[PDB]
Amino acid sequence: ADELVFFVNGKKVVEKNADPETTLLAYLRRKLGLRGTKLGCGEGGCGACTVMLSKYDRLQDKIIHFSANACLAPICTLHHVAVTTVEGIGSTKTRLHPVQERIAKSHGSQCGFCTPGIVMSMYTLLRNQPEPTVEEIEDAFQGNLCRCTGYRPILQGFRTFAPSLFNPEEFMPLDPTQEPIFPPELLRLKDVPPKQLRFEGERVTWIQASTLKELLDLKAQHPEAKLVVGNTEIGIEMKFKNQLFPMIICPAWIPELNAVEHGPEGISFGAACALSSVEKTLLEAVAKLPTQKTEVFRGVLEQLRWFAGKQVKSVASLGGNIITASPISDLNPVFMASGTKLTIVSRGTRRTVPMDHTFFPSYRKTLLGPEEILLSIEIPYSREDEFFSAFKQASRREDDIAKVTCGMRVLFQPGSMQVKELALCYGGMADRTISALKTTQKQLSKFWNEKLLQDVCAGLAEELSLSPDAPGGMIEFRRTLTLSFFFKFYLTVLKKLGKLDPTYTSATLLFQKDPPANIQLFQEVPNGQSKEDTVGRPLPHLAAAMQASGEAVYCDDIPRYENELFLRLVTSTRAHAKIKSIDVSEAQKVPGFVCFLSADDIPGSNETGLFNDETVFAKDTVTCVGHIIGAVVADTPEHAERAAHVVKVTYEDLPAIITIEDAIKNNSFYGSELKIEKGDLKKGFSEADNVVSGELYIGGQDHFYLETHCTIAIPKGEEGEMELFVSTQNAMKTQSFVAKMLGVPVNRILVRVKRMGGGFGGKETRSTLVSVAVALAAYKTGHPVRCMLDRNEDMLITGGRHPFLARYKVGFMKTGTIVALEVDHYSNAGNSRDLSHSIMERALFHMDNCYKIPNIRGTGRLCKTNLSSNTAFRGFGGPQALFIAENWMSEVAVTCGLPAEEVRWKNMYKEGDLTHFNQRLEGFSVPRCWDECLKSSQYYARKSEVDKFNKENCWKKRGLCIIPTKFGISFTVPFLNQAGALIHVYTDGSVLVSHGGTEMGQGLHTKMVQVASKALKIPISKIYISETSTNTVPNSSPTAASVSTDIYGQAVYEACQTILKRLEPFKKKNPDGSWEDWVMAAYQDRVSLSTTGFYRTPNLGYSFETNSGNAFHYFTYGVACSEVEIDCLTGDHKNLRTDIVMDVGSSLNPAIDIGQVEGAFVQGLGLFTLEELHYSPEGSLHTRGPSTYKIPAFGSIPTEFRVSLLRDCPNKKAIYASKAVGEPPLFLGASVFFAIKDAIRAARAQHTNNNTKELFRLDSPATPEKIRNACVDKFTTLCKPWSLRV
Amino acid sequence: EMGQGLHTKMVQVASKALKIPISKIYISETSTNTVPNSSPTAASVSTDIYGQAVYEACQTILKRLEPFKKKNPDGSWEDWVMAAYQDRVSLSTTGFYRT
Amino acid sequence: HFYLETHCTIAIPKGEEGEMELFVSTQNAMKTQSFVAKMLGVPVNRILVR
Amino acid sequence: CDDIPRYENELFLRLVTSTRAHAKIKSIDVSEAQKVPGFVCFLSADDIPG
Ligand SMILES: Cc1cc2nc3c(=O)[nH]c(=O)nc-3n(C[C@H](O)[C@H](O)[C@H](O)COP(=O)(O)OP(=O)(O)OC[C@H]3O[C@@H](n4cnc5c(N)ncnc54)[C@H](O)[C@@H]3O)c2cc1C
Ligand SMILES: Nc1nc2c(c(=O)[nH]1)N[C@H]1C(S)=C(S)[C@@H](COP(=O)(O)O)O[C@H]1N2
Ligand SMILES: O=C(O)c1ccccc1O
Ligand code: MOS
Ligand code: MOS
Ligand code: FES
Ligand code: FES
Ligand SMILES: [Ca+2]
Repeated sequence: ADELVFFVNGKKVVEKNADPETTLLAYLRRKLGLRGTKLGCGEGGCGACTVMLSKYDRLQDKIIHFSANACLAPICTLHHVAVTTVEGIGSTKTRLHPVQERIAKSHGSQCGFCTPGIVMSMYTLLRNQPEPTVEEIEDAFQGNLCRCTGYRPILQGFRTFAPSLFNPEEFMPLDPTQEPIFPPELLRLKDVPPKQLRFEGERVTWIQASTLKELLDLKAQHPEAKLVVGNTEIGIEMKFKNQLFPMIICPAWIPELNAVEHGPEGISFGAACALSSVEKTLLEAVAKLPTQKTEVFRGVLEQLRWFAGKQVKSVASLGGNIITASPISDLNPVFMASGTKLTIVSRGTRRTVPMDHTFFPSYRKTLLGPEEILLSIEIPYSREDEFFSAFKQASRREDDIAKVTCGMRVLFQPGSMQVKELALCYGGMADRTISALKTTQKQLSKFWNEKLLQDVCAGLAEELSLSPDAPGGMIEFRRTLTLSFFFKFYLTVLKKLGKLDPTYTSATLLFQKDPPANIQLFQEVPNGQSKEDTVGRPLPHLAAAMQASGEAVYCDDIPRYENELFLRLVTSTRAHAKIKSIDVSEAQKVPGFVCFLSADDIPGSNETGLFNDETVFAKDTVTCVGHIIGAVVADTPEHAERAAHVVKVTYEDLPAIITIEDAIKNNSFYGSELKIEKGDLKKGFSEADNVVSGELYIGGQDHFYLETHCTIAIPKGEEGEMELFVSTQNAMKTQSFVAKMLGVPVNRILVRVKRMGGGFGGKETRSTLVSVAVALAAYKTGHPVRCMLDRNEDMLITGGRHPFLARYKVGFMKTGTIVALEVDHYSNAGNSRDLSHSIMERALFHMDNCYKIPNIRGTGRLCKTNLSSNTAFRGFGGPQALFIAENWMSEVAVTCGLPAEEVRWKNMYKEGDLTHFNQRLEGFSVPRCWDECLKSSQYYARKSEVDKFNKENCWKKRGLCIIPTKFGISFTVPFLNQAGALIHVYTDGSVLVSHGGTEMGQGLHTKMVQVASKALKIPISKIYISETSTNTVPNSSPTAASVSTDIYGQAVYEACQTILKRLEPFKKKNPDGSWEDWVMAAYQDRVSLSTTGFYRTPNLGYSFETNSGNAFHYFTYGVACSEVEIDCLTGDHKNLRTDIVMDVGSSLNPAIDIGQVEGAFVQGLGLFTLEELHYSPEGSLHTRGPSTYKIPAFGSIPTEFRVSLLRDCPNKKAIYASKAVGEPPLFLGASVFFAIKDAIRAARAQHTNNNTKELFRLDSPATPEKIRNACVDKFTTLCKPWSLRV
Repeated sequence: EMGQGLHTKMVQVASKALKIPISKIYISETSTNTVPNSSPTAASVSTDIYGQAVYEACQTILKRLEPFKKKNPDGSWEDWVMAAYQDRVSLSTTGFYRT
Repeated sequence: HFYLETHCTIAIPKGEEGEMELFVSTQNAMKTQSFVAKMLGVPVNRILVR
Repeated sequence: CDDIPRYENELFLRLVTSTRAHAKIKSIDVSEAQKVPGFVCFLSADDIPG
């Protein structure tokens, strides 16, 4: 093998034994020790692994810079390429780069795991355009996801490159002259002609071909050899589909495969040209050539706008997309509809054919022979009388897989409306790209008119049929899209042939962004407050700079010991079955295999889980797909994964219960019914003028913390001692569960948590699934062992939010006043209890939202099913119950024919009222939040503008909704409301604070340092918090229920008071001395400078049996108004504007609190409108990665996004008058859901029927499928019994 | 610990003070983030001074557990400890001594 | 002295805020901590000696 | 201490000490040291940050 030579951050790397299977991400992290680049998914959709690549382009005679996903970039494609990672642009140890400084100071980093990738996407943009436009800045992040921030701060801080939370005037200006130079050595090497290279790995041989002749000789000798250019398809096939291609040929260096030629018929691109290059060339052509010649080009560009992100488009080749031949390719339908010419060659042969329906004969195949390669593609200029359109509709606009995608072309006889040629090609409607030939052939010679529209729609409905078992489901929606896209094409062509009814015009408009507008309002601190007292000030997260530089250490970033091994979980592939046998004979053959662990290897107990109803490793039976059966330990992660894949388990299926309906039918529940009942329901229903009954469903949610679960376990070899580094919110339970499994006392186990790259409740208990397995491996082998879950394992195994089904009945007066309410809740709990009971209790505690209901009955049942156990997720049952409440409230308004805001206001609690669980509402600020939100959002004025828009538009509608929320603060299990701290003041006066809480991005340590600095009256610079550990603060409650600031704040405060009391005698003797003087005097006088602090929330204890006692210490409140615009023909929608007013008492840190409000709101927006998990009828999760599970993207947030923290609202019940903010704002994301529902009502009034009191059901999430299907019209109708009783 | 058996003696002291077997007590290591500003282990006084500091920390634990012992006199150390935890009483304390 | 185990130290730099964790054969973790902090020019609270 | 496993990237230090009871250090030449396989660096007073 030849040496692979490339550069990383300006340093030369010579790899003498490059393995073709090694990705750049693995190489950076495991060989170069550069851990700033992260693994977030391994499938190209999160951007956490983003790096910049720079090379000398021989064809352009210039150095080019572009971004790429290190998780998919083979190092074997990087010969003579210069890589720049986050570490290469700046650091806190030298100096931060402006991109790093701004994202940190703008509050654009919370947990920090996505920060390096976003920093690199932004950095790459600036290296290409030092003064980008706002649009270029937003587009730079099509391929980057953040789960914490809600995106607003990242964009607002970066907008600077185009009281207040940050000051742009302080920012260091960008100076391009100070950027690292391209490696001089690489610039010299450019003067040496390319030579063919060969790399040999453990399983694969890679040939880098330098010339076209070499490529053709290689393909003639090895027809099976797999070509790889960008690796964005092959990398997925290798990693996720268990494919192994022993020989790969990379033809990327070949001039002919990279040539661009402008011919008389069109523009030709070599097959290796990156999509970003195609995009640039076509944009240039569209700007220079007449509109009539660029119809096809604009179609290609419209698809490229929504094709992955910058990282993928910069490496993905044209040839790769065409030859991969995926049924959902967004480009093949366009190339097929336009008859794009393909030049195909093999040694000694060359032919050119226009792409047509025959080019794709069957699933993933094309008409190329085994020895042939695609050389170039010529995209045609459009002719006179020829028009083209391309459309794509997915689950999320940005970086998503098409549900239906198409290319449509029509050629008319000269100057007429008479069809000469017509081509309608679709992706997503079959196992290959297809053309609706039967349908289009019938229109040849017909004229473009209403009858043609009807005939084509009827034809498409018949020809593009979908059987009920079609892969991907969404049968009705997909068929509706095929007709809807044709309708858009039809109207667009009429416009181009030309007037369209003005109310129809917007149906022809391509998606357009409106400029962003963001405002944050909060309260300034008192005039006389000391500059060193930072409580109330917008201090950035203390680790934000290190997060932006890639220096912040997350679990897997901790270096491995030389003898450290890797663990891979072996999980069930059946929902419910007996395990008959396990065969490890094949796994034992994989190189580096160490051992297979199972239940029999456990030295202590195999009984685990919060309620002791789970196994550590399955014994005799598996009860869900993903149920952990055992684990393989090996010398490398790849070897452990390969060995685990071949462990063969033989099963015998048992009857399974998957759904809530299955559980109810089978009486499959955990425990008995939970219930809260107040008043007289029968009397209430008798009094009611109206009564509405219904059923509602809300789907689950995957946490999608950017850092998945991970544990490192270090066995000491003495007395059973073990030290573990874990990404968990619950070190205490990690510690006791590990000790229980090992059969040793809890005092032998040390758990340390530095920080988590997100938790969101998902790491409150389920992190032990991994911790305990890794601990067993360390115990059995005597070696350190680690495991970080891949995203697909994480989504499958670890549980998520509980789906809820509700059956309700509400009685109300004609005025809208509620007089009775019954709601029966059912949650899908999965295969163990875990936190399901407490979650249902919190759901019952919030079924009132902010409304007084005199007679009310709510019940709850936990469904026991053969699915992974669901758990805590930000909101913990509250969002589900609050959603159900707002759904019936929205129906009361509709039924009464009254404005929704009036009906909500008149039902709202008042100061001093009692809730349905009889707790008094003291300091009830919803009314102020409501009136202020109505005013600042200009709700009334906009309501009329929305109505006007709906009158003027037939196929687009707007919706507006304002909703309130209240969230009870405290753990509903009394004993968890306790908190400890430990503080030491060293002899130099520096202070080390330790407390029971953990940092997961919410800024808890930052707030505790702010609190300690105010209490001690010393600068925050003298205080430090390093980590959370069980040997500093024991028996800690999980960092949850949004109360960490409240309780650890008090514990830290109390520890500081003790320190002050001890120092007082020294301060009195030397009043003019310094803190350092007093500390040293205390030390010399032998006064201890170490103390604990503790806090117990008072007066808590509610009983469901007596419906009495305080469930919560106080409530956090807020109101949100959101406006949306839906596309009635596709299901897509824009979040136009959202205004939030939140009561967080006297904020300890308005930057962090506004960040929590925005982040929580966006996660709620995701829950209610974008995020959906799909499972087979047998209980197997289909959606296991960002490609199929769509969380909010940069482009998903409200365009105008305003957040205000309520002024003059101190909360006497918590530290420094503040209020909990973690979870309360999430439900406000439902304001988007109800604005969408309002818009759908307008669309139904327009095309469905005139029943203005109709109550149509809309379950959550309101995805494009649900939105489109609810917009009933002539198209949904197109996509019988012998007798009917009269 | 440098071989002189200081941790052994401290476990013996803590066991006598708490009136529980030494098997329930453990000392893993010495660290600056658990006990700060320590004098060097020297002058032959470690047993004397850390013995007192350990003794005092044990007294504080006993005082916190006393209400639970009085409520359930026939219970076990484990019962009292869990009752204290469930009642949100801290089971962590410092101890200190000055000759 | 002829202690059978001679002097020994392992120093682990964390890469964050000057933090360092040291495993040391010493009777004086306090002075080890402050002397390391003094040489590095960082506050004593950044140094952990075990 | 030395029984604690080494990290995969853990390096080793060897002190360079005076061979004279009392003298001026005129110069230090590490050119031969730099040739030893595995050499990473020579550290001296000017490398101290604090
Ligand atoms: C996060 C993500 C998002 C994506 N988004 C989209 C999307 O929105 N729409 C869409 O359609 N696709 C999408 N893709 C798919 C993928 O990026 C494209 O199919 C890409 O264009 C393939 O190019 P490549 O160079 O990376 O292919 P590779 O993976 O390198 O090769 C792909 C296949 O093409 C063959 N091949 C390559 N070049 C030639 C040639 N010259 N002659 C003959 N055979 C050849 C290879 O042998 C292999 O079978 C996405 C992928 C990821 C990872
Ligand atoms: N950035 C970030 N913010 C977050 C989370 C997170 O994992 N990352 N977890 C949320 C959840 S589920 C909770 S309960 C609270 C917990 O922290 P707190 O009690 O300090 O507010 O933070 C919320 N905000
Ligand atoms: O929110 C709660 O009420 C709660 C109760 C018990 C455990 C975890 C929790 O979040
Ligand atoms: O209470 Mo959060 O960890 S769901
Ligand atoms: O006092 Mo002993 O350490 S000489
Ligand atoms: S880890 Fe590479 S895109 Fe997510
Ligand atoms: S700050 Fe972006 S994922 Fe946490
Ligand atoms: Ca559960």
